[PDB]
Amino acid sequence: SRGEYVVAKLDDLINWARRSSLWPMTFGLACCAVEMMHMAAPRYDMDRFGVVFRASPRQSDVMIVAGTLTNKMAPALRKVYDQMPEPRYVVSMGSCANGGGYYHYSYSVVRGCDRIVPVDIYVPGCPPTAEALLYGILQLQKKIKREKRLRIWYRR
Amino acid sequence: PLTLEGIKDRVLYVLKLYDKIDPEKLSVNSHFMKDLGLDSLDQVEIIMAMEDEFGFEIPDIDAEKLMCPQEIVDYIADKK
Amino acid sequence: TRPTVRPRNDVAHKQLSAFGEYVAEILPKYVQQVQVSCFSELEICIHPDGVIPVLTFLRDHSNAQFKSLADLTAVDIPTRQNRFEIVYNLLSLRFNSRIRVKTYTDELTPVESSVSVYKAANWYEREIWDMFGVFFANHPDLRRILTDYGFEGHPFRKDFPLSGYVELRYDDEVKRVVAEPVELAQEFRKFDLNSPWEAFPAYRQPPE
Amino acid sequence: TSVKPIFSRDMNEAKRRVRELYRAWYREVPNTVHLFQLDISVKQGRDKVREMFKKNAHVTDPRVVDLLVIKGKMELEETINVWKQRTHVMRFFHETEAPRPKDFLSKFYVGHDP
Amino acid sequence: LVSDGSSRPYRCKIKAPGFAHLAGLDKMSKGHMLADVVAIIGTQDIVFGEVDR
Amino acid sequence: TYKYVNLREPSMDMKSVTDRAAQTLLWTELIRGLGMTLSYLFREPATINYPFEKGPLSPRFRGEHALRRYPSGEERCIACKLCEAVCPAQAITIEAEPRADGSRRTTRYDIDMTKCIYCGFCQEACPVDAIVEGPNFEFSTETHEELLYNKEKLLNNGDKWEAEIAANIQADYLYR
Amino acid sequence: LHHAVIPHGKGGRSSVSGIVATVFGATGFLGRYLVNHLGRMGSQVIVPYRCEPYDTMHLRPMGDLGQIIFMDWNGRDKDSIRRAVEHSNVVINLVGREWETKNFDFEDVFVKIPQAIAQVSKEAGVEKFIHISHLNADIKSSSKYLRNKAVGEKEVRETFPEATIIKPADIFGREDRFLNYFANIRSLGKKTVKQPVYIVDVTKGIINAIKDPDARGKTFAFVGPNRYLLFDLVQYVFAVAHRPRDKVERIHTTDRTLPHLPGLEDLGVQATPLELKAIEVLRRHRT
Ligand SMILES: NC(=O)C1=CN([C@@H]2O[C@H](COP(=O)(O)OP(=O)(O)OC[C@H]3O[C@@H](n4cnc5c(N)ncnc54)[C@H](OP(=O)(O)O)[C@@H]3O)[C@@H](O)[C@H]2O)C=CC1
Ligand code: SF4
Ligand code: SF4
Ligand code: SF4
Repeated sequence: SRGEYVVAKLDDLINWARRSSLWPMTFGLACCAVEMMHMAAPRYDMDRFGVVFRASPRQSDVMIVAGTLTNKMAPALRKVYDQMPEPRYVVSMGSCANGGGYYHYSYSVVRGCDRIVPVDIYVPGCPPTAEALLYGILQLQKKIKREKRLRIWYRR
Repeated sequence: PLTLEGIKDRVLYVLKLYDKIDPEKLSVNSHFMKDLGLDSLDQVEIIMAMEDEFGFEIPDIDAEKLMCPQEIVDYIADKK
Repeated sequence: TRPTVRPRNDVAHKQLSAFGEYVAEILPKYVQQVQVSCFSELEICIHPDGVIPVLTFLRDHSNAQFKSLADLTAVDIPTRQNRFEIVYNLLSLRFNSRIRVKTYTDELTPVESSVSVYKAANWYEREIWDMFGVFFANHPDLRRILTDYGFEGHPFRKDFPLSGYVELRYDDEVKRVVAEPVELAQEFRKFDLNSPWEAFPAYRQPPE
Repeated sequence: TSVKPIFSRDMNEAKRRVRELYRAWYREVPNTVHLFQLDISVKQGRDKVREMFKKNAHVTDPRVVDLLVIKGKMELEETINVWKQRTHVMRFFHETEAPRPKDFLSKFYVGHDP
Repeated sequence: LVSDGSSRPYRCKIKAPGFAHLAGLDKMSKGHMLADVVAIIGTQDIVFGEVDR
Repeated sequence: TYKYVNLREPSMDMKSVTDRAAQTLLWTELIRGLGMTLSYLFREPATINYPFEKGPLSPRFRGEHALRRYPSGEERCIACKLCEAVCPAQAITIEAEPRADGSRRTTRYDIDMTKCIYCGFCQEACPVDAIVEGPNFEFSTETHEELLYNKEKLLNNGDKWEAEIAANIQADYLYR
Repeated sequence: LHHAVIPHGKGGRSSVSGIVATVFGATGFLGRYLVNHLGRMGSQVIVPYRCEPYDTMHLRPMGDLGQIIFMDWNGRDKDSIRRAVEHSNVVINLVGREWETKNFDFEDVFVKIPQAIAQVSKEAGVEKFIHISHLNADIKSSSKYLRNKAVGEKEVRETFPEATIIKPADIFGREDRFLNYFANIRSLGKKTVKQPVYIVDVTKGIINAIKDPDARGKTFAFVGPNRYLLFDLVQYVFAVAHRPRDKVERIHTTDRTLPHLPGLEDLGVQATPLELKAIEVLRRHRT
């Protein structure tokens, strides 16, 4: 099946192209923002993995929900999420974001962020030490490596 | 063309335009608070609806003290 | 006693005692209590009428400067007919001393809007209006700070429970975020930790 | 037993302020449905406004009526500006049922609420 | 701190310098433009974990 | 004692004012800033090659939430609920039953890794040191179900290694 | 029945309701809204999917913490589908594409798919199997789609006889095919009688029929209140949008009534007409 061979190789090529750079947007409310800045630090690079910190939600590949999400914040967070280009992926960073965390039993704190957006990679820690976030971004890249998108477009 | 019965007729059909009144039932001493079964809520709705229709502000103590459509016409002839 | 215990300085104790006795004897119109703690920080307990004269007297008069204003919190106490407590905190730049102006207040009758004499109390009054319900009379702008807009209930009260009455979630039916009545994921066990046997004999209040 | 009132002496000024606030909310709604781009006609919004006014229609303490005037005026300010977004104005409505009825029988099949 | 005689604090409260600094934003930016407003937000170290209490 | 900045005056000697005007017209200290930045250009970069060179750590890192057990023995825990009492997030959830051996034991021991703020209070509160903040911090969880650990996930997490945790505790049983 | 299957307390968001529902399809439109109403009800929904997990990722978090479950299936193996519906209370068949693929015609999807899954569900022993069809899908001509839906109705009524056959009219919502198709056109003008019905009334009818008892066997048909000309509807679409072969034959066939079998009045829900919800959904015109 030379057509299936071509579709498999071309899907491998375009999924490599997708997982190559993956420039995020740094949403970053509380101290998890400081830790995102500290994995933007000179010791732990991001440019080695093609990752560039960038304040442009009009072109951002993945979105890193980090910090304590509140009721006064969450419509603005999803309104940022909605003006995002449709191939989109979500990293929930931090105990506050991945299930409520320390301010769980509390008004004006959304219990997690599944109540707002879907989540692809949970990375726990408080703050998740930058090596753990970087391993989470590697597992996100390998999630992009396992997609079989064009194969499903073939055999659909 | 500042005719008093023209004011009467235009008040009558904007009360017709108000849909929560049954019937229209134009009178000189109608008293649509208690003789027609309405709240002061609908009273102030009708008063500032007349304000919406043809002009001046018609303040709130006067809205407390109109109570009757012919007296609204006489109040407009007093004020306008 | 001599190690492991913070000593107290009776010089400052006598000085703050004499100063509080001075202030209490020269403003008889609004003073009820001047209490001195063991650690020598003054507390002045005040009827809710002379807020503006006591603050204008305590900003000036050159026997006590106290130009610096800090926090205001009205900590909510039931089993009092007048519940809430306005706690002004005043700091002198020249003297290095701290006086806690506690005036009492109820649920509804306003205290007299200290923003006119201390400009640092603007967001303090707005914030304590949002969180408690202590109204301030003839204040410029009263809005909601540190809550959601559509939220109400004055949540730092004791009648408002720990978990709120709302719970947001996104849904795709109406394509937006909506609020439902609260559904916990765990009970929040409020443990019983009040142990008996009277650890402090010096604070035994006289019973009935 | 001396209490400083907020705004009013007797219920007359209380009624005057609350009907003034209702007049403002009546002339404030179509601006909101034109600005926030809501999804509900003018009649239904005005009916739930008059419903929320008719809900607390039996309170006679003038301090409490003045304080509800202050509450409604704060919400009228924050809705006549563009601060409160689409979520809060839809949150005033209840279209996300919760169809929980007030029978005895349907309250009996879904129990523990007498 | 406000402490009833117990093992629990009855009521804490926090006076925040970021809140006190941000209170005077009008009297810092009465006569400038928006880039200078970003400079004013810079020159007082806001973090808003603390400015919120 | 104080040391305040910016109290001078620009000089009236012609040499000083023409040096300042030369700085103004001639972009001088801008070029000196370029020289400083090129002096940091020619350093060697202090980046660690991440998946091959992992970062430095401590003997007492607070990680993985792995239980321990006795030397050639059974489970170390008791279900004495001290960790659940001290847990500030209240993420610990314990249900105890005793078994046929007579000694007291458990049934259910759940840690909400979502809620866990990673303090060390349950490490320092266990009287037998059963629950230990583990060594490594590599969780990276796709679903939301998998961040809710059972007793068996904790025991497999503590039987995939103890010699690491034993080495850490044998390193620093003297401070805590 | 075992415990933790009965309902508990209030409704939804970890308030455990009664049903355990396995939904086939559930990647597109109506399955998405039905999964949303079952997550509002607070049940456990087994959704299997054959496509890429990005789509079920975008419709993922509508259920609560780990309530809904994702699994895998195909249109070829009975054993994977039997593995999917091993343990379930109810199962709904919502599958079907409105064009032929390279690998599947309208043949064997409406033909092979409900026979196989209804066979293995009857071999599993579940209740209240609810199968969708379209309104007025008879044996007669002009549509392979409609005649294969007639064959599928005959299949689901033939085997597993206590299956709830359900059929709506042309249904519109936020991601409709025909109403957005009328929006995204260019043109021609003809006559046809037709009724639409807004999607939340249909799916509230489905959830009330699936949790209210003893309504099995009796096939249902959902009736909109308006029931007027297609050409007036298309002029209404151009008016609200401010701008003055298989699918076009399937919309120019007809829509006639079958009034013998009931609708929403034996179920107790408001049917919302076109005006309100159509002004709601018709955004995205000029400016
Ligand atoms: N006018 C209307 O819209 C009406 C529609 N209906 C019915 O409602 C249902 C949903 O409508 P619609 O908007 O079109 O949503 P879909 O067409 O997306 O729903 C069909 C489902 O079947 C899946 N599917 C597609 N091809 C195959 C295949 N070859 N084998 C197995 N599964 C397949 C789809 O994608 P995936 O594989 O990703 O799961 C999807 O989950 C349809 O079954 C339709 O017949 C009924 C009456 C009126
Ligand atoms: S998870 Fe921890 S580090 Fe992150 S925002 Fe919350 S408190 Fe800060
Ligand atoms: S403190 Fe230690 S022994 Fe006690 S319940 Fe917790 S892990 Fe078990
Ligand atoms: S580290 Fe803290 S939050 Fe985590 S389980 Fe231990 S005591 Fe609880």
